[PDB]
Amino acid sequence: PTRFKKTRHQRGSTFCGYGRVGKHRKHPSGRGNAGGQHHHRINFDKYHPGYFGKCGMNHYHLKKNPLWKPTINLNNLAKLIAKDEALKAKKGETLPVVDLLANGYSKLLGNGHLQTPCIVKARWVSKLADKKIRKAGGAVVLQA
Amino acid sequence: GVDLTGVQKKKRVVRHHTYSTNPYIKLLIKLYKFLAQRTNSAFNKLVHQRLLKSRSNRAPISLSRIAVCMKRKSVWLEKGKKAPIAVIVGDVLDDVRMARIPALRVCALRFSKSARERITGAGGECLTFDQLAMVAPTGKNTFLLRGRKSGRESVKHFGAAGVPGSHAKPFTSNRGKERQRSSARRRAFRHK
Amino acid sequence: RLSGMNHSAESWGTGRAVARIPRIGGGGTSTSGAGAFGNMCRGGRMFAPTKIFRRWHRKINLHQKRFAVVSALAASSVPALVMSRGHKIENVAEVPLVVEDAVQGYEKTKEAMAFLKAIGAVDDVNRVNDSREIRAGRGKMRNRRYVARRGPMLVMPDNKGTRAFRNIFGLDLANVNALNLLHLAPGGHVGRFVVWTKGAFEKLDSIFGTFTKASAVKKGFMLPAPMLTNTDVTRIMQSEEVRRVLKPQPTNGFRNRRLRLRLNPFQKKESAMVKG
Amino acid sequence: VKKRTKRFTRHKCELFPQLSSSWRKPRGEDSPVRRRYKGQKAMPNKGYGSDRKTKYITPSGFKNFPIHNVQDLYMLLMQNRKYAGVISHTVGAKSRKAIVRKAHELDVRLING
Amino acid sequence: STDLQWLLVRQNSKFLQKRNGIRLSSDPFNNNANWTKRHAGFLNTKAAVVKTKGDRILVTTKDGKAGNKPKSMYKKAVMASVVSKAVAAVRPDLASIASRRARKMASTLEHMKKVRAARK
Amino acid sequence: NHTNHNQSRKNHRNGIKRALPMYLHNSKRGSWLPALINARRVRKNNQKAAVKARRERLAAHKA
Amino acid sequence: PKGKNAIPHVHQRKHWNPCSSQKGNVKVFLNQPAQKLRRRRLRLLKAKKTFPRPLKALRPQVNCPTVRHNMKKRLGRGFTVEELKAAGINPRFAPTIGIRVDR
RNA sequence: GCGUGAGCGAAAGUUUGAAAAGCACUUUGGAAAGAGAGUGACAUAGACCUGAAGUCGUGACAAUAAUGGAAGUACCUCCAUUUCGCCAAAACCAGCCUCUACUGAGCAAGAACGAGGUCAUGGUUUUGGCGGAAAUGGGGUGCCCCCACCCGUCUUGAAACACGGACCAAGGAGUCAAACAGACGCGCAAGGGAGAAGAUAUCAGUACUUCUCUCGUACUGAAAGGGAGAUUGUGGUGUGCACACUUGCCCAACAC
RNA sequence: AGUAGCUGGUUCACAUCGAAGUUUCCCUCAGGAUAGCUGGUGCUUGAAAAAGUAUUGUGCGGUAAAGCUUUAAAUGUGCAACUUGCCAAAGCAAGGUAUUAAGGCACCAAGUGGGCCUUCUUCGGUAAGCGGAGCAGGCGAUGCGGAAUGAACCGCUUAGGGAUAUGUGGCGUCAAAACUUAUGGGCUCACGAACAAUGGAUGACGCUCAAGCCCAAUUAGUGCCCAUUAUUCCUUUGGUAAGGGCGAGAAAGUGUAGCCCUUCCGAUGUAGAUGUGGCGUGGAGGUAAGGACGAAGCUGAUGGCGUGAGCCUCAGAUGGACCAGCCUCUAGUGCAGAUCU
RNA sequence: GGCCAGCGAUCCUUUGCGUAUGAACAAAUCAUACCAGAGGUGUCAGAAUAAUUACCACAGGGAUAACUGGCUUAUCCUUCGAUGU
RNA sequence: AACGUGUCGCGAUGGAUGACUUGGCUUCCUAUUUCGUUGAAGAACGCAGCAAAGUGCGAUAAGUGGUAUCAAUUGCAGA
Ligand SMILES: [Mg+2]
Ligand SMILES: [Mg+2]
Ligand SMILES: [Mg+2]
Ligand SMILES: [Mg+2]
Ligand SMILES: [Mg+2]
Ligand SMILES: [Mg+2]
Ligand SMILES: [Mg+2]
Ligand SMILES: [Mg+2]
Ligand SMILES: [Mg+2]
Ligand SMILES: [Mg+2]
Ligand SMILES: [Mg+2]
Ligand SMILES: [Mg+2]
Ligand SMILES: [Mg+2]
Ligand SMILES: [Mg+2]
Ligand SMILES: [Mg+2]
Ligand SMILES: [Mg+2]
Ligand SMILES: [Mg+2]
Ligand SMILES: [Mg+2]
Ligand SMILES: [Mg+2]
Ligand SMILES: [Mg+2]
Ligand SMILES: [Mg+2]
Ligand SMILES: [Mg+2]
Ligand SMILES: [Mg+2]
Ligand SMILES: [Mg+2]
Ligand SMILES: [Mg+2]
Ligand SMILES: [Mg+2]
Repeated sequence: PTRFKKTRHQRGSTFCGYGRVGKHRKHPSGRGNAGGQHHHRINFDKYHPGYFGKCGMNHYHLKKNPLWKPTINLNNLAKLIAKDEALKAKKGETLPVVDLLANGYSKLLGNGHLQTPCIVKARWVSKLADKKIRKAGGAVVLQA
Repeated sequence: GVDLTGVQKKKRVVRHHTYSTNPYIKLLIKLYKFLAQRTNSAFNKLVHQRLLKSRSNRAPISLSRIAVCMKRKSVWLEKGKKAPIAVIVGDVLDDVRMARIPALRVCALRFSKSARERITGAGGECLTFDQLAMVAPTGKNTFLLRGRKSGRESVKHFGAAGVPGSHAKPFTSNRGKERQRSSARRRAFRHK
Repeated sequence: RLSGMNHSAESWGTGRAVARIPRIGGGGTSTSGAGAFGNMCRGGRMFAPTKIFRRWHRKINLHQKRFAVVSALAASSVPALVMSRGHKIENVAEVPLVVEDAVQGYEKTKEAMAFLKAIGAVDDVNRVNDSREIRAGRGKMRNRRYVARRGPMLVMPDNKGTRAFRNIFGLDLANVNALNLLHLAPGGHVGRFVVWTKGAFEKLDSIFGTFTKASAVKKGFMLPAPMLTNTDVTRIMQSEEVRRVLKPQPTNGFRNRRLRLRLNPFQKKESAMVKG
Repeated sequence: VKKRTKRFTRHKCELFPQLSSSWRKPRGEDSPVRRRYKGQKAMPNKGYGSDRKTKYITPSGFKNFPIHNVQDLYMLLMQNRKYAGVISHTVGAKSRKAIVRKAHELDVRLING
Repeated sequence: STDLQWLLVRQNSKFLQKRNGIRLSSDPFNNNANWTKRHAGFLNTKAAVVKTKGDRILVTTKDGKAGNKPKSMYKKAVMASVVSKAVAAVRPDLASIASRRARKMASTLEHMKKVRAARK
Repeated sequence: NHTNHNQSRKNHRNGIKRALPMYLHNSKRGSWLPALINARRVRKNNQKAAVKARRERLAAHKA
Repeated sequence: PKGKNAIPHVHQRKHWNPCSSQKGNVKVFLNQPAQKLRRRRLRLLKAKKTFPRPLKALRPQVNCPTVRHNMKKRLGRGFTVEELKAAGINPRFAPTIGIRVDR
């Protein structure tokens, strides 16, 4: 909306907020990120400290599909289990089963206090997840 | 003809009217503006000012964080004292991380469909500020709460990163772009 | 793309007692030496030439688009809002005005015109026929020559109803299975007059769902919960439960006699002391 | 009783035929008027605001209210000592005959009847 | 509710007549054409008006009982504090004005008989 | 040019902000370490008895 | 670049824009809706034209490739010769009866 | 039209009127034209809708560096309103203001009585004056006294012997896109959102949806890789709204 | 449409606040980035971590003066009001059971980054209306009153007005005031009244028992005049200020023609920031209405309204057919200045 | 380390050190990476840089000379969209 | 007095403005859609009863023929 620009407010105030002195020019410094190592050095170093340099090994032709390992925590397995199905899950009884590929997750990080058992079914697991998941009386079953 | 030096600097900036276009906030401010003025209660004065805040400054609360803060409050209550209403001037959001929660009586502007169902699955009421005023016209054992805003990802960006004390998050579409050798980095810690 | 700029032009430089705007060259013409290209010049370029890639269209969240069709139907159920926006609803039997299903069985247009007088809708259709005039301003030479007011929006159960109600000017038709917020709130103001057909109306919760039950057509959509369970705040404020908790000339004081005698009651006992 | 009865005219409107008399706030460091030298023209400011209960009140004592047709007159039926209908310039002399013999019957005032 | 409706129609409606910055209501049912919630009777659950009806004072009324049935939501009754006695029967607070309009409706009716007769 | 004129004025506009109170950023860290490490051993034990204390108060409050 | 603003990398340093000077490189979608009808008309124009015949030919259920997707079961591109054999169909007969083949 | 040329390249609305009915005829003139007459609803609609500014002519009028400000007054007002109320003057009340003591004749000193002033102070009228005009207001023109350095501009500094500035009209300059960010509004919220596309009903819109994708809920390491609850629940502690109870719990929040 | 750290221009009003010409860095020095200054947004709670000030207590100092490179100011300146190490060991250590004034914190962002003068202190320079610093105040950005005149001197700083009273400066005329006051003292004859050349400057005249100078005064051994200042009154505006209230009106309200009333404090302002039921333009969705009994446009001693941008009405002895209002949307949207076209 | 001055980014090279990568798999080579030094930017917060123009040119500048008045006895105050030696 | 200045009334000059708009711009679509040695596109010169330009045409020249259509074209004339 053109109505709302302060272009429209300062119609009449000759320099549109750019100042009578120190006039609004063009590129008072360079285009874009020019002088990132010169006259804008104080700026990138304050705000974008790691910006200049090289840090690690290259990975030519990265393929992220093979790398795809999205994670769900134990603390979040209620998102997958039906609330109705999850209603009664004693550790010594029957358990909801939760395929994680179906739900889009690959590894199972063992974050918070799981307490309702489930037979999580996932490609990967944390050291602490399979442990927690067992101590709750559930069980991860490895899949692919 | 007056020293005014330091007077303007003491001027405070406060909202005196909601920017919300929502009609219901305005009927809700209409209530607590009244109720805050016509009652001596400090609860109505808080619900009324918070109700005037930005949705930024009205951060949502986890139902998880109500169940925690509530039982932690109510556990000490002497027997035969029913627990305080859990008022919040903001949305109340469901928490997957807490499957089972106490029969809470939360009162908030808005509830997630998940919070509202878990809240009633526990048998707790999910009442609005309308009947909050009709049940607790004064903040009588209400338990006014706020949602968190420090973990908000906007504030992770506050300050510079490059400044030595700081752990500000630099702005970057590219996570690997401003990555840096351990040698070259700002000192992590620094005393104020 | 290239208007105003379609010339050969160069500034004559400085040192020629002329502004350094580019000047059309050559000779033998009126435009020679004429300024060119700049936004200020004749025949020259517009400041920021308009582009075909302005953001012309918008995204609205599917839910807000729905929140809105909900709120504008709910806004049409309320006769104050609906007569507030312009409609002549004074003859209308009731609001919402749901109506017999065979109203879409009409073939002849004047079968339908008979129908509109029956439900009292014709006074808001007369509102429209009379509201019709040549548009003010330029829009008239841009295929907008006639503007007229929005009238009642008949809402058919399904596509088969229209025929007689086509042509019957000032009577927009609507389909329950595709209600348009551009029609539900003309001007963007809620409160349009809607003649629901009985068939279109009974399936209006099959479409939008309950507060407690999902729409059968709109997925997991479900009517948004009121922020206020008791939407009249003034009735609360006047309620007895709430009423219970409510909280229940001289300038110169030295020389004025009455002022001083008031600030200093003893002053007259003191002035009596002064005598002597 | 008005603060200022004069217009706040633009500086040097009198020398330049093109300039409208309508006010523009002076700018330029060296403007005699915005530097507010005493012999210069005044600038409008909050201090020239009219007294607020006599404000908008025409010397008739009525606040003018626009009128376009005979129905508008009833918008002034009950507050006819406060508002005075001023019939719009473009209503026909036709219609004004109707507004006027009705603005007479109702005791509502009209600025241009 | 009316608290909500008024907050909807308040910024614009057919009835608001914001002319010259003055704001009067074209509302048939408002008594002093003041664009106010107290008066916006087209909006109110209950409403009262004391318009003329051919020499006679008319006192249209709107108890809420009719609800939303516009064809019969308003109930006229032809008929000086008595008219106010009728208007307070539905809206008690409107009565003080409903009396004063009901008077001014009378002086208008007397004034125009003097004017209509003088137009001969 | 290096004049320091208008600087203490420009500085006292928002005052000289007075320094942070001692009870705030009272990090140790670079404190002589051996003391600092024994302090952790005590503070950690304060925590186990703070929590153990609250467990007491509740059990006491079941009466 | 004054302030906390992220370093901007707006790749528009080529003459994509259309001005007096350049015929720009721009792909607007203003005809998106018209095309949606065109295809829609044309698929309907086609199914009418071949009434008995299914709008789309039979396709295999194939596994998706990588680990990211091997769980997914997309529609394939025509049956294997071994599949057509086992189903008893003739592989060069199959396309003529609307079965896609994929050697 | 321009340029040897390659090439450059205008301005122009026949928008009189419904229709040409486009001014026959008389009259003066060598004519152009003029005066009548005529057409048309209009010809200050005449080959031309509108008909601005600026500029000029003319009549009448006020008058005697410019402009300008303030305030009056003279004259004029095709203006407004009001009155058949307006101008005054006096009073009353209130307000307000002004105009002994000590000391050794003096002060470093305190009130009182009395009187005055005043509505550009408030309330109480009274009494007169004026009433096709009067009256208040506005407007116009002149004068008087007084005030008053040409504006825009960059500049420490502009009235500058610094730049730009004859008049007027039309035009003329923070735009569009995109990527981020903060803030604010809205929607839903541990999820949010779609996009491309499709399917449908009726119109580049609205309605509808699959499948996906995308940002997020998990971070870290160069990387292989690994990946976070406490001792049915705020990890503790400090300071901490509200509420509760006469201290508790502390929300957020900061700090440790 | 090359680029321009450069030059020039950049169009409504009003209200709210309002700078900087300095720090670090830059092939930087006519520019940036950076921080400060400023605005906006808040947040947080309300003598929290208040203070360009003293006092008191406790440090610090080595300049002036002194002294012959040493004692030592004043102005300043800081500050204050059970578990687990050590010890030989359980005791020590550590963590635990005066005046005034709303404090702190965050976020985003601008302008600015030529300064100048003066005060005092200095440094350099023979000297300068000179270069350089320290301090503070100013001008810049700011009038007003005064010094005849003056960017920065003096007084005072500023909404629209009235009364009162002042400040600096005056009181012979100019010029308000000693209608040339003193019932004051001295001094003075020729000049006399803060910061070599166009004729001519106590400001001018003129003054001389002054109308000069020093001193004192205020009706006399028995004062007055003039401010944008102060005080007070009226009005406005702002307050994210304090309360009360809910013949026509009485709206639960940021903001309008403000729901009403009451009280209080503020008001300048360049760059800049922000607000505005702020103005205005072409278009669109609405609504409402107008027009051949004359739309738009244009003209206007047409008045009226609004602080204002402006709106409205009147009149056209103008026009000839379109179109204002209101809410929402939109933009190729507001022009005295560009050696602008 | 010899109090206090004596020294330096990114990229790159190089050296060391203890595993990691070279992504169909595997070892060796090679290269890369992490990590810690070194080679240097003395214009020392860091382009790799000769003159000339009176044939000259542009954008500006009175921010800055000559010139022009002023001040002083050189300053840089006016003037570089021009004030004729 | 005069000139000059100024207000007002008329009038001229001027061509804004407003309304108008068979034009432009932009978007979208459709198809039995893509020139030429069988002489293309371009250029030239011509053709009407009065016709310069523009348009149409090409010595069959503001057209011949086929088709539909109809009673015109229209400045004057002409059929
Ligand atoms: Mg400004
Ligand atoms: Mg700015
Ligand atoms: Mg700049
Ligand atoms: Mg500069
Ligand atoms: Mg990389
Ligand atoms: Mg978090
Ligand atoms: Mg053009
Ligand atoms: Mg042209
Ligand atoms: Mg500098
Ligand atoms: Mg004409
Ligand atoms: Mg200079
Ligand atoms: Mg994250
Ligand atoms: Mg400039
Ligand atoms: Mg200020
Ligand atoms: Mg410059
Ligand atoms: Mg010494
Ligand atoms: Mg010495
Ligand atoms: Mg002076
Ligand atoms: Mg005198
Ligand atoms: Mg101001
Ligand atoms: Mg436009
Ligand atoms: Mg005039
Ligand atoms: Mg423009
Ligand atoms: Mg350097
Ligand atoms: Mg100079
Ligand atoms: Mg020809």
